[PDB]
Amino acid sequence: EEWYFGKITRRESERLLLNPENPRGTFLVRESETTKGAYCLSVSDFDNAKGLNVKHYKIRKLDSGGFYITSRTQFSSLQQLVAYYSKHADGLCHRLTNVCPT
Ligand SMILES: CN(CCCC1CCCCC1)C(=O)[C@H](CCC(=O)O)NC(=O)N(CC(=O)O)Cc1ccc(OP(=O)(O)O)cc1
Repeated sequence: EEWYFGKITRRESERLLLNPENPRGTFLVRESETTKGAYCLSVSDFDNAKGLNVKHYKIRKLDSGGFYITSRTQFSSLQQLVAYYSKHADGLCHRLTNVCPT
């Protein structure tokens, strides 16, 4: 749905995400530019060394089966992946909050 930005670049996704109006955990999903066949979760975060920043998480997919950031926490679809990380961070920088406007 709405959060799937497709073939958007890393840099453009960082420019969209970095808007100060975006709360922590504003996100998108896109393709990986560098890993082909893979996806990325791009997430806004904040620390006080750097302020506003973005984290990117590689999404992989085992061949005949699950989508994953870490290999024991798998999901059958990208939908399930994102719906999970919106309930809990589970190791992520932040829980997923806002879909990115863009
Ligand atoms: C899968 N994990 C490892 C950690 C996963 C956690 C999840 C919670 C539970 C415990 C394990 C990653 O993905 C990490 C996540 C953030 C981080 O740990 O810092 N990110 C990463 O390794 N990056 C590469 C780098 O630093 O070289 C950043 C990056 C840059 C461009 C990009 O985009 P693209 O794919 O289009 O090139 C995609 C990624």
